[PDB]
Amino acid sequence: PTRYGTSESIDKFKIAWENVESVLNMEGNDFVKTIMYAYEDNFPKKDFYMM
Amino acid sequence: PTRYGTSESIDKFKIAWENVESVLNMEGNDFVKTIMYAYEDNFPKKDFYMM
Amino acid sequence: TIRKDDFRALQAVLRIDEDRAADMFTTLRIMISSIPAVWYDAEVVHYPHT
Amino acid sequence: RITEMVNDRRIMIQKLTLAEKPQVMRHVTTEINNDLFFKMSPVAQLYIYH
Amino acid sequence: RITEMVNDRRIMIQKLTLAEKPQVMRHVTTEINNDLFFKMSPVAQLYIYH
Amino acid sequence: MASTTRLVNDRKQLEQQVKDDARILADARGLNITTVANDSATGGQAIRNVG
Amino acid sequence: AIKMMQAAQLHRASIEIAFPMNVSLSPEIIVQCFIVWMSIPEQLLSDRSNFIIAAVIWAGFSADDSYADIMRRSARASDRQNYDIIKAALSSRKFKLPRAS
Amino acid sequence: WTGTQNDLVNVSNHHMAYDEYKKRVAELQRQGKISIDVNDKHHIVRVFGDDSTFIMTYDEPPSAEEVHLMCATFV
Repeated sequence: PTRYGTSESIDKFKIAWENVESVLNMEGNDFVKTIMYAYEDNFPKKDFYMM
Repeated sequence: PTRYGTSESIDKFKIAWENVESVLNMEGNDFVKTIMYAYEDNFPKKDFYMM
Repeated sequence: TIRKDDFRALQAVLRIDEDRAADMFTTLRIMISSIPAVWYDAEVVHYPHT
Repeated sequence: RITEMVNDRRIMIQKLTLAEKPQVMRHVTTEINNDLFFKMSPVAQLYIYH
Repeated sequence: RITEMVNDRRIMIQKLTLAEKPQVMRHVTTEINNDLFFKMSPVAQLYIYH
Repeated sequence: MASTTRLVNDRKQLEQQVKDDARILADARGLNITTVANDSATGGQAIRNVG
Repeated sequence: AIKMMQAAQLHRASIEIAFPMNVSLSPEIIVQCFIVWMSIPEQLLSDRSNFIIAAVIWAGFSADDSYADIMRRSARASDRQNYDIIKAALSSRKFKLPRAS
Repeated sequence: WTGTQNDLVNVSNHHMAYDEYKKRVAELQRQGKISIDVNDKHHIVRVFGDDSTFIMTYDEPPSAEEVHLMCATFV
């Protein structure tokens, strides 16, 4: 958490998640991933990154 | 007497009511059948069956 | 103003039939036994859901 | 402040999400309370009639 | 291995052959614990609703 | 009062047993969760401070 | 249906009722409150909603108190306590309502 | 009884059409189109034999293209 800002870290985490999902597992729905994506505006950035 | 008397799931009542419904449609019992199907909401099927 | 007799009709029309009750209970029985129970303590978030 | 304003419990105000609590808005210089309304008594009758 | 399980149903399998025993075949089995998703999370209400 | 007076309960037990063994053997095929989005907005009239 | 199913599980996500705006004691409000009172279980509702429903019900039966005089009981007692008082008043020797539970 | 029958039938299917038009409007509202806060309060249906009319009132008047969207949805 001491390499980027509070938002660049979120973007990097999203990219890493997408890459890992497309690397190992076949394409699906990823219920938890969509749940996190949809309600990301209901949380402040710091606690969203912590979660 | 035994084996599902006064304490059984409401699911089982559909099985019991079938015979009474069949008898109530035997070309000559029409007087009671209309009274039943007209005033159901005041005298529901359960108490009639118990009586 | 409403007449005292207008309530018993209202209660009569709100009754629940036996087959309706059986259909009500089937779904709940198949739902209680599968949903995880560790989330029942969760505090509400996104209030428009309630 | 708005909740303290509207003492009636029938009115209920939209709950605030966690991310929306620290947001910043602009308020008026001085609020309009009964104090200002009390000072229009010499001409209030015309307003009421109209 | 298949015959050993006696969980809920009676599994019956005919004897294969005296010579078809050593035939090889691939069958994968995931080994990852699934108890780390059912922790207490600040977002469980969304899980329940959806 | 003989064995003929135990037919309805016999049918009830048989129905329950058939419902059970029709589901013990049925295959378990899980579906893919979809249609998850943030579509629960709340309307109403604003406050519109006067001054 | 989804909201009611959720409210029966979480122990803290009880339904909150939004009442119509700037209209008080309209004829449809009374009958809708009655339907809610004798058709919706009490444990699935918030204390505030139960109190408002009970107040609307009790306004028309009290000899003296009016709707505003009842809503003014918000102080001097809590929401749940006011709801309990009103419900006990509706199960006396003079009045009897179901209040589905 | 021709007029009575015509007005009974005309006022019947109107309710069933309004019932599902409400669902379609609610669908559009959750997505971004008609927008929230555009909700009718009183709707009155008047029938004179075959001919009929439908009047819906609003607290905040929807803009011009909202009217087109909701009329198309109803029709």
